Formats: sequence, structure tokens, C-alpha cells
Amino acid sequence: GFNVKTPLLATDVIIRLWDGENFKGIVLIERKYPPVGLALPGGFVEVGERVEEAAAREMREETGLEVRLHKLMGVYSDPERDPRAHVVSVVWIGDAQGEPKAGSDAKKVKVYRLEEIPLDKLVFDHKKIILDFLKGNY
Amino acid sequence: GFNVKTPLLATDVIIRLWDGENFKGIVLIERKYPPVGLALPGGFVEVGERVEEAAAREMREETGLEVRLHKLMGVYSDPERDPRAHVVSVVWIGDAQGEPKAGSDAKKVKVYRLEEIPLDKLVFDHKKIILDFLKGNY
Repeated sequence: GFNVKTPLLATDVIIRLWDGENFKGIVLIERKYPPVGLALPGGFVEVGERVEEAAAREMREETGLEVRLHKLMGVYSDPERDPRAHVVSVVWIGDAQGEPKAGSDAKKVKVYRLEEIPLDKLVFDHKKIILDFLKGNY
Repeated sequence: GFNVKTPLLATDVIIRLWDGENFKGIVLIERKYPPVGLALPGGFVEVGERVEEAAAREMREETGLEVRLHKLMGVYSDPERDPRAHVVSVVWIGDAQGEPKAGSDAKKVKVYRLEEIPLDKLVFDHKKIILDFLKGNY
């Protein structure tokens, strides 16, 4: 077959949650598996699946939300960002209405005001990603 | 050994070539190996390597240019974009000065004015990518 190996591909989303025209903040997850801690919702892209499809799918599974992707925010690939293996993440910014419901790799799902995100409890490199988001560094 | 399979990760660059304040167009590659045709310079991302580093390495290797990445332009993941395997590409827009030159006769370098690119000769989904660039769809 094709004998080429590359980092694993995953996708995460910065979900801006809304209750009508009222901004509530973003949705973060309490990881249920190995890298335990607070983080953005996201998952691995399946072979044969478009990155945007994996993001929507991954959001349904973990947050129960129907997320409309708004913008490609960035691609994070520092070798040591994911303890499980070398994982490169395509990060999106999206929007959603409704009530979050945990599931899958997520043992807990919750909304955080952008001014109330406990940056130091974030796992992976999500603190850097979120800081980039808050600063408009994209 | 982390039994997770995802698409392969690659990165390509749209190189705006300059001769001083004079814009010359884009740097493309004429592939001799399948897919045979015109293509953006780029390659697979290696495990343990950052995407920006893979792009920089591929540019020096394929065009012999010292390219300064300028903008994350997009991520392309259509399942059929690459015939070899499901490959997802992180596309950047960069700039370079100087004269390019192939690192192998299998990859001849050519500079094209944006108005004279033979879109019909582009392989992979690079026609889609180049048009997105020209239309500013990013």
C-alpha cells in the first residue's frame, strides 16, 4: 500500500453559544478519557470524512449541539500538544443555539463566559488556542 | 500503539514570487510522477514536525526558495482530492524573493502570472485551491 506516515489529524471547535441574540460564552468539556481535564470539544477526523464534517459530527456527539462553522481559526501542530500521539488539530470557530448535553469522551459539558475561563485547568495546548481566540490572533 | 487511523496530513503553499516591488505571479510545479501535471509545491507533514516547518522544508526542497509564510489560507479535505490516499492539505499563502529551481528533474519549477495559469493542467484539487485564492475565498 501507501507507505507514508504523518501526524494524526483531529479537529476542535470554539463554540460560541447563543440564547437568541444573547451571547452566553463558549462551550468547554470535562475530558472523560486519558488526557483528563478541561478542554475544547473535538475529535479525530475519520478517513474519508471532510474536516468540517468531523467537526460537526464531533460536536453533536460530545455537546449534543448543532454547530454551524463560521471560520477556520488555526492549525496547531506543536509535537507535544497531545500526549496520546502527534496530533495536529484544525481549529474552527462556530455558533450554536440550544442546551449543551455531555456525551462520549465528555463526562461534563458546560458554558463559560469568556471572562470566566479557568485557563490553568485547560489540558493539551488549549490555553494557547483560547488565548489566541480571545486576542483575535487569527 | 494508539489504534486510531485518520487521513494523512500534507501542506501546500501558494508562493507569491517577487522581484523587488515587482510581483511576478505564482510558483508551480510540473510533476513527472503520477499524478502527472501542474501542481502547487508541497508535501506530506512528517511525524514530530510542525506544519509550518514541513511547508518551509518542502519549499526549499521543491523550489529552492526561502518562503515566508504569510497566511493560513485553508484546509482541503475532499475524500477524492488525492488519488493515492485520503490526504488533507493545510494550504498557506507565502512570499519569496530570488530565483527558484527544482530539487529534482522530476519536479520542474515554473513561474506563472496569475492571469496565465493553465487551470486545466492542474492536478489533485489544486484548481479548486487556486481559484479560491484568486477569488479571495479565505
